[PDB]
Amino acid sequence: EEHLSRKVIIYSPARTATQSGSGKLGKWKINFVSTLKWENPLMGWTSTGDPYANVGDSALAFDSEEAAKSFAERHGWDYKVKKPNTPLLKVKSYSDNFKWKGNPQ
Amino acid sequence: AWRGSISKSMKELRILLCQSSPASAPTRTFVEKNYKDLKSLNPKLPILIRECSGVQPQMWARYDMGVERCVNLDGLTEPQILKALENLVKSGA
Amino acid sequence: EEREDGSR
Amino acid sequence: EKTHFGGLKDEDRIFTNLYGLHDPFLKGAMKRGDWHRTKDLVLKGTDWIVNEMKKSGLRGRGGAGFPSGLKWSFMPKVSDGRPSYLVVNADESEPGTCKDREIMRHDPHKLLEGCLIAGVGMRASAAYIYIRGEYVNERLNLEKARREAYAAGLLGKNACGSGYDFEVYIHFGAGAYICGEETALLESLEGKQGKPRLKPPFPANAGLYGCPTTVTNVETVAVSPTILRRGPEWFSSFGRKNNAGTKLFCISGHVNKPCTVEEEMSIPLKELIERHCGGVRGGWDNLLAIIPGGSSVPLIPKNICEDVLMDFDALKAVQSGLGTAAVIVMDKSTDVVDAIARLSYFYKHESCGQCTPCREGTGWLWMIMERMKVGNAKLEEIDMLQEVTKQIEGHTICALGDAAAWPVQGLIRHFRPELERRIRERAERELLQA
Amino acid sequence: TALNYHLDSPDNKPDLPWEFSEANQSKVKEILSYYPSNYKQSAVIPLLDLAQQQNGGWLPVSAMNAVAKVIEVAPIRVYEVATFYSMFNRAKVGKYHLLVCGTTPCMIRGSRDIESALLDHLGVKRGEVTKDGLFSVGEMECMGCCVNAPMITVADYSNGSEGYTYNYFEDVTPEKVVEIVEKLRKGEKPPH
Amino acid sequence: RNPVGGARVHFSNPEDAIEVFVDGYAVKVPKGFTVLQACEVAGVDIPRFCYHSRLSIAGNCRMCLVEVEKSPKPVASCAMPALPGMKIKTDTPIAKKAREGVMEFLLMNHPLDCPICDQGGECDLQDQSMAFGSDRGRFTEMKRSVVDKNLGPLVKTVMTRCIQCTRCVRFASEVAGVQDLGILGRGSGEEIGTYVEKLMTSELSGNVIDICPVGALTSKPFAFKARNWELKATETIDVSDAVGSNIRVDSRGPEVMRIIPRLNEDINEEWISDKTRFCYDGLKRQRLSDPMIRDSDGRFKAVSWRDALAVVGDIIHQVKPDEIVGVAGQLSDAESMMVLKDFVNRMGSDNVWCEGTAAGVDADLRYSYLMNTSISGLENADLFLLIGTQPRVEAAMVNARICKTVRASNAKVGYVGPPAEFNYDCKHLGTGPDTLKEIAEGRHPFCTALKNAKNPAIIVGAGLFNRTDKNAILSSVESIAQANNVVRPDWNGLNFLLQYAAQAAALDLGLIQQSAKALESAKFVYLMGADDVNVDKIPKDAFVVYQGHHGDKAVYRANVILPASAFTEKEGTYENTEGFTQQTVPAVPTVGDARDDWKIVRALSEVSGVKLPYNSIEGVRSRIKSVAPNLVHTDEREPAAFGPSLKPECKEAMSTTPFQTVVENFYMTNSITRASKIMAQCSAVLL
Amino acid sequence: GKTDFLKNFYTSNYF
Amino acid sequence: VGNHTAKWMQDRSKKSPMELISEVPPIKVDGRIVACEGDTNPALGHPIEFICLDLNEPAICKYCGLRYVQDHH
Ligand SMILES: Cc1cc2nc3c(=O)[nH]c(=O)nc-3n(C[C@H](O)[C@H](O)[C@H](O)COP(=O)(O)O)c2cc1C
Ligand code: SF4
Ligand code: SF4
Ligand code: SF4
Ligand code: FES
Ligand code: FES
Ligand SMILES: [Zn+2]
Repeated sequence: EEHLSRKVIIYSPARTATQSGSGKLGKWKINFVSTLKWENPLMGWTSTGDPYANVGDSALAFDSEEAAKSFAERHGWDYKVKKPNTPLLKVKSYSDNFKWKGNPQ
Repeated sequence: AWRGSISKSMKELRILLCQSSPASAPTRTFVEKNYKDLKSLNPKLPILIRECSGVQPQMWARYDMGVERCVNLDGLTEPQILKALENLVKSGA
Repeated sequence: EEREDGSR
Repeated sequence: EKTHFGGLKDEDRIFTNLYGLHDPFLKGAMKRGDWHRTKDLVLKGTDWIVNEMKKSGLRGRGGAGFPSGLKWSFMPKVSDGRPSYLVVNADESEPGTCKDREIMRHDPHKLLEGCLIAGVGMRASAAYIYIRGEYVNERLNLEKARREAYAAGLLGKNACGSGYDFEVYIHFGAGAYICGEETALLESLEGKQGKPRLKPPFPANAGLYGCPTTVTNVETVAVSPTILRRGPEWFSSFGRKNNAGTKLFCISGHVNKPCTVEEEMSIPLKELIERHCGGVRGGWDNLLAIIPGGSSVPLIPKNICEDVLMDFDALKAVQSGLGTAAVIVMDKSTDVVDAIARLSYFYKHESCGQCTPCREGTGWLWMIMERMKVGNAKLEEIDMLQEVTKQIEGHTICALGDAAAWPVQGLIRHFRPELERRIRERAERELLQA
Repeated sequence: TALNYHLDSPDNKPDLPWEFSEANQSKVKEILSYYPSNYKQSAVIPLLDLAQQQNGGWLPVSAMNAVAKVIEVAPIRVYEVATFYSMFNRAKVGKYHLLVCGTTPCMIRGSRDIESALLDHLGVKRGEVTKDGLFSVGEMECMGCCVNAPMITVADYSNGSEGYTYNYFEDVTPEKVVEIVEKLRKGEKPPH
Repeated sequence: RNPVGGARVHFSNPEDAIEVFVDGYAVKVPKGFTVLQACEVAGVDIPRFCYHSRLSIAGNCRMCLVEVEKSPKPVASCAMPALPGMKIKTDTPIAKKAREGVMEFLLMNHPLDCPICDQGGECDLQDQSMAFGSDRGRFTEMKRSVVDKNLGPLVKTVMTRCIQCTRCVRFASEVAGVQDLGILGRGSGEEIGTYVEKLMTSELSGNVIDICPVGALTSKPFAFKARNWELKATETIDVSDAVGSNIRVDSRGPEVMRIIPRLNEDINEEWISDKTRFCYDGLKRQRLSDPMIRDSDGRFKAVSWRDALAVVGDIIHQVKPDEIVGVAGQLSDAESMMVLKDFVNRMGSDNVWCEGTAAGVDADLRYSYLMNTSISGLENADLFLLIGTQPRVEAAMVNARICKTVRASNAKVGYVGPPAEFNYDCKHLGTGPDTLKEIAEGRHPFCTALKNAKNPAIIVGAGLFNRTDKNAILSSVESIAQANNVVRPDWNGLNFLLQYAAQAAALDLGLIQQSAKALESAKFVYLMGADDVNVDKIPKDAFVVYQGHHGDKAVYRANVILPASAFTEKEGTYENTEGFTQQTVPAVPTVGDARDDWKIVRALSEVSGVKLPYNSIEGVRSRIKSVAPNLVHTDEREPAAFGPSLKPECKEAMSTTPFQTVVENFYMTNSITRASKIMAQCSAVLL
Repeated sequence: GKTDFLKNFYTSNYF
Repeated sequence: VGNHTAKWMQDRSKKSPMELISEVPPIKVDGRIVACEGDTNPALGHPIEFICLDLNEPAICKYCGLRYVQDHH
């Protein structure tokens, strides 16, 4: 009821920049934009009161855009889709390292 | 002589149009044919030409106190886009 | 964090 | 003859000043026959030169033994705007080899005329001679010879009056064994670190300055004018089929009289040692192992040396190679394990460090060999050493990794009981002492 | 004690001016003339050798920067070249650099019998110059087959680039190397 | 099969395609593709350390070896070109054994310091050791060791971990354009370093942390602070400049831990600037957290929102309508700017503009303040003419694209403006408008070079927009463009480089300063994050209201402080230099009693008696649809509809004042950067 | 006499 | 005494670990490299760390903070 009207984002997390491997892509997630946390004034621990604090990154997952969109629309959430950025494969040659500079100008 | 008095009547004029759609073709022709003279006659009037991939041809005028009026340009010929401009300049301004 | 002497 | 090979006569020797008894400069060079009617050879054209080189059956004298005529024919027939370059490899840093040094010392005009001939045969406009940085006196002598050739009109514009323009420049290294590798040599000539390139591209398509380039040994270049003048059939009359021509041999180590000699290809190793070197010191029965050519080929045991011939194919058939034809002879008094460890240290020191298997495995092999020198190892570590050599071999950018793996493999293949005995004796000393 | 990095010092720091002498300018131009004008980097090795000859047998960082300026490259490439090749000395050596303690082909015939006597006569450890700045002992790197000798190498930097020589000596004995050092001190070029 | 990472493959012509087999499978690749690339098209992930798609092929790590039929040796897939009919095997015993041996060699001298290495948990070496070589170590000798090197306050160095992949050196030479890193020595003793003592001064230096596969090069300010598995990843955009670089914000609780680049082929190509990467420290420093009104003694006192809004609303009705001035900050999003414009226009004032040089330009035609070539389109240019702009310090990623184009396609660069340090060869053509007159009149080698250029590109900096002779400069530039056919239906080579993240949206929304001296005659000044405006021009008796998250000088002058959200704490719309519209994503909660900027403006408007016809950000965007509809059509590329011809002719004379420098300090450009330790240290040592 | 937006704004930044 | 230690240590009677480790004199080594395990029994210490001593400044073990210097040069 109260938590069924929240706005979410459907997206595919991109590849990290610290690793060259590509094995965590193709997954689709529903971001619940849970950004209400504070510090407990006893130990400094991070407290929250939002039930969807980590379910969107720990449990809820979708193999495709269509599945996530269908789930969001069945639950009634307002969703916006962010298309993922993909690399463009370009012709690369090891011979290019030794290209002739041409006649001196 | 109304074309030389647009600045006195409105603070800002906006023309929204599609870059490629046929429905926006009369508006694009109107811009290409009239913007030079309109801006030369009104050097201090902001005439914002804003193009968008899927917007209906529209035209907005902003007066004092932020009051605005809009005219839908769909199904209109280049001279009737000029009448609408004259009406916006002369009435409600 | 890094300590003043650089220790982890 | 076709049956037995050896006993090359003086009238068939190409390097007639190899012993430095005559003037190596221009006057003596022409008196010995160099620069003789080079105009006619140049005017014969590139195609004729390439065909004669192919017919002579000359193979690369830098160690790999690739057929020279085909390699020259790899050069483009029509220029695409880029010039063509010839690079002469005079960077012999391999231990135990001095043949190219002798050629530069005593027959430099042979090298220069061969440079011109190969440049015409490669449709190249300029030649760069890359000399070892330590051959300072040799380099100065070659530069004096080059000035003599330029003054006499034999090099430069309108070379030998043939209408062909050919420049010859002398370049030198700064003490790196890896710079002898052709792509590493090209990189060093470009002003970078001597790190070999991956193939493709091949130098005939993109070599020096990214232009078509052929890198060939000093010995290969210097014999081309003599082959052209005397005819390919005369050159092919020596040696077995596919191993034609004469070869510059140098024999060092435990022989009675070490020397550098020009001999017929496919000559028996034992005949070569007992004919020109006075035999193995202490008799042939005192022989233990022989490294046929240079330190970059595996050793062969005494039983193999009895009948093996000195050519590419015969030494290839016994898991060895002709290499630089630098014969190192070891008798029974040598600690062969210590020599192999020394070679491992050499390869660890000379690795350029570009690629992981060479860069790390060379040091690992050196450490294992140092431990095995004194038996401070386990019996199972010989197998681990073999697998490390196999992990290096074939996985590197250039052939230096293979040259590092080969001597250890040969030692394991031919003297494993010696290593096992050292390990057992070390263990026996360990048990009783403590 | 060769290191892959530089630590500033009073005789070795970037702010010290260093340029090719006027007499070396002819040689630099001739060296550059061997290569296309857009391939000046090709001259790094001969120019580094000439700078080492001019600077008494070693290369301060200022000389490397000067060479980088002549060939129009970033100094890091010249540092790479200078550190990759063993013939370049990046620390001071004496006017006469004595190179001993060869490698595999010569220690079979007992090569490690010359070095210790050389230090004992010179009264220095390997790699350090003598007090008068005349002699320093370094690592010899070998050619040939070591057949008829344990050998040593003498690099003569005492007279700049116009007096530079790089010679090998054969049959050197502990008595003979001291004799060579004595003729080098007296100025006579030892026979070889 | 889907390509690895969903990589797109573009074919110039289907005739220029070859056929190769990857583990029996048939795949089609363009001519010139490498074996590794063909494997990626097939969906097979080949392990690699030294290869990087944005850097020249090295082929030294030997980890990408595969088996190719009829090949005698294992083949380095990263360097070997693909051939028709080639049969590639990646999982044969030969390939697996080669990978195991190479991995064993890599770990031989590698230090045993995973628990203290920041790469732990996101390490390619760890993953490939777990996967490919699950071989029990058998190396028992002594490992080599390396001393650490000093590279500055940004890059922390532990060189024992380095695997000599040379990615950092090639990045320095090829992408950063600053040749400081090299590989010194030979053999196993070779060491990456600068030889001489020197710090990495390139503005793109921080990317070597990303590209280094091991923990040899790590972020010094981030050192030891967190593990990658405890960090929450938010995909958003940067607001340090007008480039809109895609970034990933890593947070733990209500704190941003680090910022790393996000792939976007059209903008930044997985690279970011050092300002973008290390400005996150200021987000938790000197934050305005509560509303404040200066007390009787002239000191700020904390109040509730209702009291401050009541004060501002009461005092805004006591001034003349022409005496109200509103200025939007460089970090403002489109929604807040639209709400501010509506609020100020509804009080009867037209003095709304965005801070910066482009405050009062002609915004009628969108071509006149955008990079019409597009950032990706720059790579097709054969000549660059830069007029009064320093892209290296104004738009770091645009300058990186220009440098990449110059390195690859040998494009020429002509520069007119004050002397500056470029990371690429470029002719200085002059320093001021006299050069522009000379270029227009011809008779110069660069004039015929520009005429002999197939796809020339002129880039005009927004810093020239505040000059008195702005119309003359623009007319001369457009005449130069027309004379050389710079603008064609197949090529738009005319470009204007903005400097502020908010500038493009502000110009689209019509936030244009009409009165050039309206600030000097104002009695009510609303500074919505405008910390870079000169506040001594404000009359001493004017009522100044400052709204923002930081502030140094405007905060001192302000009578009322309204705390506002930061870009990492809200969803806002930003348009970059090329007209590309993007949106931020909230990553962390706001601090204290802060509110979103548009919320504050709407609340004040309600308190002041003006009823705006929207109560949510969706209503604000629907309102924006009536002004700049391209601002709500996010993540879309659209070509220009109108060009220079519509501009009225100008006859203003040309002044002799030379072009000035816009960005004096790259690290000190906004209030967020001015509140960071790391940016201050960079200014201290790296400048 | 105020709309719900003003009450929510006085409450917090999360509506 | 520094900011790092003040985050957790609220007792000033004893020296902090940072001061305590700094008082241990550098260990002199014959050679350019030394391996540190942090304990006489390696299994009870920290993962073995090989430390280069080429620099004049004492080299610090990144695990236990022990410092080493070249004895002669
Ligand atoms: C480590 C290494 C060192 C080499 N050194 C030499 C050398 O000193 N001289 C030489 O001619 N070839 C040398 N080579 C072989 C060259 O790469 C190349 O095969 C040769 O220049 C071809 O000349 P050729 O065809 O006349 O034999 C070396 C190769 C390797 C891998
Ligand atoms: S095999 Fe050795 S010498 Fe050859 S490129 Fe690799 S590291 Fe360098
Ligand atoms: S880089 Fe760091 S995490 Fe990766 S293997 Fe080395 S020590 Fe472990
Ligand atoms: S520091 Fe990192 S990126 Fe640079 S060579 Fe070493 S491992 Fe590669
Ligand atoms: S001692 Fe033999 S080469 Fe030096
Ligand atoms: S990725 Fe191909 S050799 Fe390194
Ligand atoms: Zn320790």
